[PDB]
Amino acid sequence: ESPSLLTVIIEIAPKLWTTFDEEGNEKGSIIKVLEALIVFLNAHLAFNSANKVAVIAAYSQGIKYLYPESTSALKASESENKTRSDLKIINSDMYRRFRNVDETLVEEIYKLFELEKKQIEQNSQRSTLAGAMSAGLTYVNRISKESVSLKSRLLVLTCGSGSSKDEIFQYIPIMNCIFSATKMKCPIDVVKIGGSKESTFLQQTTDATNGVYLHVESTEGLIQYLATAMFIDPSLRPIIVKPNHGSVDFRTSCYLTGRVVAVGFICSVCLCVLSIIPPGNKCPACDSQFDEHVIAKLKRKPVVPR
Amino acid sequence: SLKHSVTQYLEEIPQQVQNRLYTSPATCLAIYRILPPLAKFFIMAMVFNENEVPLLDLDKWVNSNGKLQFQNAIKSMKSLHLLIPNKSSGTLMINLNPTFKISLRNALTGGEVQNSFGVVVEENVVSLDLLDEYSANKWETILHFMVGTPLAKIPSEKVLNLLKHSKLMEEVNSTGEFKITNEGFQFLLQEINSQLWTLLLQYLKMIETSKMDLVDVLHFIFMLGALEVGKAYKIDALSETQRIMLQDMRDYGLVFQKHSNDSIFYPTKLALMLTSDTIPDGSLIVETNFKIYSYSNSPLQIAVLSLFVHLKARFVNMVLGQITRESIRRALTNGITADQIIAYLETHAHPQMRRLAEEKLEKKLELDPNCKEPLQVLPPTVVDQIRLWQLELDRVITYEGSLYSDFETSQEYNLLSKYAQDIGVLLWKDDKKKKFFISKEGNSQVLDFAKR
Amino acid sequence: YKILLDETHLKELFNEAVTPLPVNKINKGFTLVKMGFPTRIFEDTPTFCSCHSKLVYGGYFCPNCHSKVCSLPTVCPCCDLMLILSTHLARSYHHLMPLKTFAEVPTTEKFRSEDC
Amino acid sequence: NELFQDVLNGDGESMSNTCTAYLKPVLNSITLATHKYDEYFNEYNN
Amino acid sequence: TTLKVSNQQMLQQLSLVMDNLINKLDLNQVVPNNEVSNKINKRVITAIKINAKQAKHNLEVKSTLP
Ligand SMILES: [Zn+2]
Ligand SMILES: [Zn+2]
Ligand SMILES: [Zn+2]
Repeated sequence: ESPSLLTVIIEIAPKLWTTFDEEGNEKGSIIKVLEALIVFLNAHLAFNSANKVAVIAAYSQGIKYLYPESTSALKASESENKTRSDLKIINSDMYRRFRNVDETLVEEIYKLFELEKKQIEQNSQRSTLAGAMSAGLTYVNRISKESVSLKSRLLVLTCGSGSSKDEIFQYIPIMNCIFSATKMKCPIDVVKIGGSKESTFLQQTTDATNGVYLHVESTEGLIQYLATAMFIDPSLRPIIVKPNHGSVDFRTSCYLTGRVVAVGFICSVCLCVLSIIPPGNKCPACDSQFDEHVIAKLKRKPVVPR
Repeated sequence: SLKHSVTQYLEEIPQQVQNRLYTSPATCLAIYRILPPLAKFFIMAMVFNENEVPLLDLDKWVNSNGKLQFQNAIKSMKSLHLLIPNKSSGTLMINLNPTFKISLRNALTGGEVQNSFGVVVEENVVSLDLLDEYSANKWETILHFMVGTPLAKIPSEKVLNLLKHSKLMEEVNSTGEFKITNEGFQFLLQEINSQLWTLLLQYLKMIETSKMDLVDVLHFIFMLGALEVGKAYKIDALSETQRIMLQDMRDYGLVFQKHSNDSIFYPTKLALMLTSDTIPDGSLIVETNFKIYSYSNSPLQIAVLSLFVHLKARFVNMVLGQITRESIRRALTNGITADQIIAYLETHAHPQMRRLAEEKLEKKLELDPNCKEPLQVLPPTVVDQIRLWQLELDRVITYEGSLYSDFETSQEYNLLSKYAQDIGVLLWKDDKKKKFFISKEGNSQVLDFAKR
Repeated sequence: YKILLDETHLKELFNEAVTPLPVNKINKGFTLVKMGFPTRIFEDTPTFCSCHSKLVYGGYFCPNCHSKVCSLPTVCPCCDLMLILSTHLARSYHHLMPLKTFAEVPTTEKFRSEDC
Repeated sequence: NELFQDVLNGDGESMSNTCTAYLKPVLNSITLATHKYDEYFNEYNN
Repeated sequence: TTLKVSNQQMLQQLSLVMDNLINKLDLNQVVPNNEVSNKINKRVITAIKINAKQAKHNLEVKSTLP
C-alpha cells in the first residue's frame, strides 16, 4: 500500500568482527552477513515499487554512507558509479534496480575497507554507532519532508562478540535517537550478533520505539532471522506481533558505582542516578553542594519499638 | 480497479497455465507486487526456507486486529495457487509454489534469470527529447481517434478491431462515424496506468488465436514493467511471438523501435507507469451561469471536454465553454450518464472553488453545528440542472416485451403472473384488469412455459 | 511578561513556555531526591493496582515495597516513592546538554564537501 | 486469610484461585512490609 | 559492573574479506540447509507464542467474580 523507507545501520568494527571470527568456528562472517543484507535489500525493494533503501556503516574513525552513494559522482574519472569502474562483484544478469544498488553498495564497502585498512594503525576507543543512527534518523526526516506520504524504519546490524561491553558514552545519544524515532513513529529494529546475550540500551531502543530486538550468535542462516522478523513494514506493524522475547527492565546504571540501580537517589540539579549517597556531600557530575538536612533525612533510620 | 482487476484476471488463469507462468523470475516478481503486504510478507518469509510451514504458525503471526486482513490474504493466495495445502498429522500444512519460489529466489539471489530482464546494448538516447513525446504522440493518436475529433494521423487496423470487439467503441461504417459508449468516457475517468491495464486485459480477452500463446504475453508485459527507460534492449531474447507483439506495442507506443525489424527497442515511460503510479492541467472553473474556464493546454483534456460542454473559445490558458442543454444531450446520446460527468467536474475543479467550498462548509458548521454536509466543491445549481437534463432525457421509459391478457379463470392468470414474478420478468400485474406484462428478455421463457 | 502578536506567535509562546526556566544563582534547593525504578510486571491474570483499586493486566512493581501502579511517572501510593522509567529522566537529559548553534560557513572559504 | 477461606468453602475452590491471585500482590507487599518491620525489630534487639 | 587481539590478524582477516569480495559472492549461499531453518523457526515461533500469550490481554476489565 503505502511505501516505506528501509534505513539500515551497519556496525563495522575490525576488532568486533574479528573477535567474532575467533570465537566462532569460521572466518569471514562479515561476507555472510553482507550477502544476507544484500538479499534483504533486494527483498525490501521487491516488497514495493516505490520504497527506498539507505545503508550506513559506522567504522572506527567515523561513519560513511554506503547507499545512496555520495553526490561527488560527476560522470568523470572520480564518478565511481554505474559503468564507470564497474568492477564485477555481482552478476550482470541481475535485476537492474537490484543490480545498481547492490553493485554500488559493494563498491562502497570495498572503498570503506580500503580506507579503514589505510588507517589500521590507529585504534579508536570511541564507537560511532550512536551518531550513525542519529544521521539515519536525519536522512529519514530528509526523505519524509522531501517526499509527500512515506513510512520509514531502521535496521541495526550491531555486533558485540563478547569484547565490547555496554559503554557509558552510548547512553545519551541512543535515547536521543529513541525520542527522535518516537517523534516520526519510526520503528527501530536491532539484531545483535555475538556472545553477549544482553545489550540493555538497544533493548530499550527496540521496546520504546515499537521495534524488535533479536540477539543472535551464529553468522549462518541469518537471513531467516532477518526476512522472518525484521521485515515487518510500518504498513502492517499494529497487526503483526513481535518476536522480541527479551523483556527489558528500563532501568539504568548508577553513576559513581556503575551497577544496575534499585530504589535510590538522584541529584536534584544534575539528575544523574546515584545508588548511594556520594561522598563529600557534593555531586560527582555537576559538583552541586548538597544540604546536610535533606541527606540526613535520607540517612534517617526507619523506626520500630523496642 | 487496477490491483483487483489484474487479480481477477489472473484468477481466470488455469492452474497449470499459472504454474507455467511462474517459470520466469520477472513474472514472479510482478505478481509478488500484486499481493497484499501481509500476503507479500508471508510469501517472502516462505521463500527462503525449503521446509513447509503449518497454517497455524501464520495464523499466530497475525495480531487479532488484522485477522480479517489475514483471511483476505489467505483467500488471495489460495485463489492465486501459490500455496500447496498439505494434509499431514491432522494439520493443514502449507507449501509455497515451487517454481514460483525458485524463480523468485533467483530474482533475489541472482540465480538463473534466462535474460527475462532483457539485455542492454549500451546504445541509447535521453527519454525526454525522443522517447517521451513519441509515447505521448502515440497515446494521443488513439485517444483523439476514439474521442471523435478529426485527425491527420489514424492508428492501425489492429487497435480498430480491438475496439470493435471491445464493449466500448461501437462502430458503424454505413454512417461513417465512430460512436462512443458510456464505457469510453469511463475509460477516460481513470488515470492512464489503469487505462493501459484495462486496454491490455481487453487485448488478452481478444487474443485467442493459435498464432499466440498466453504465458509469453504475460512474460513480455511483466518484463516491460521490469525494463527501465533510457536504455535500449536487444530483441533476441524475445520469441518471434514476443517479437510480433513488440511490433504491436511499437504501434501502440508502449515501446519505441526506431524502425521496423530493428534489433534495438527503447522502452517508453508508459512501461514504468504501467506498474505503479509516480495547478494541474485540465483543472476547470465552473460558475453559476454554466461557464467553463479550463486551465488546460493538452489537446486530449479539452478534446474530451468538447463532448459535454459547448466550447465557445480557447486561449493559450483558457478554453471558453458553456454547459448548454445541447452539449449535455450530445453526452447523453452517447450513453454518458450525468453522475459520471459530475464526478469528472469534481475531480477537475480548480482549488479556488475548493477554498470557497471549505469556506462555505465552515459557514455551514458555524451556523448549524448539529449537522454535517459533504464538501460540495462545485455549486449545486449546475449539478441540479444536469440532473434535470438527465431526467428529461428519460421522462418516459419504454420497456418492451409481451403481455398476457384474456383469462377466463383467475387461477390461470395468477399462476402465470406469479411464475413471471418469480423469474423476475414481470413489470405489472392486477387481477381486476386481468393483464400482466413481461420484459422482452423474459418473453421466450414464459412462451416455452406456456407451450409445455 | 509576554504578549502575542498573531495566531502563530501564541503557539510560539506555548512551545517556548514548555522549556524549563533557568534558576537563579541564589536559589539553594540542592537536594537529593529518593526515587525507585519499578519493573513492568507481566501477568495474564488481572490484579488490583495500588492507585485505583481496579483490575489492570499490566503494572509496575515498586522496588521499595512491591506495589503495582497503572501509569508512569507516578508516585507510589504505598510508600510515597516517585516511580519512574529511564525514559522519563531521558527526556530531561537534553536540556542539561544544549547543543551549540551550528555556525554556517562563509561562502568565500573552501567548502569541506559537496554533500551534507 | 479470612476472605481466602470464605471463598474456599463458599465457591468451593473454583473461584478461590482467582480471589487469591487478584489479591496476591498487595498481600506480598504487606508481607514484605511486616518482614521489614520484624527485621528492624530484631536489628534493634541485636 | 555487576580478549585483546592485534593488528596483524586484523590485516589478514581484512585481506580475506577483500579478496572474498573480489572473486565471488553467491547470494544463494544465504539459504539454510533446511535443518538450522527448522530450529531457528522453532525459536521464532516460541517467541511469537510467548509474546502473543502475554499481549492477548493487556476502564477496568471484566472479572469472573460476582
Ligand atoms: Zn548534580
Ligand atoms: Zn490504578
Ligand atoms: Zn512503594
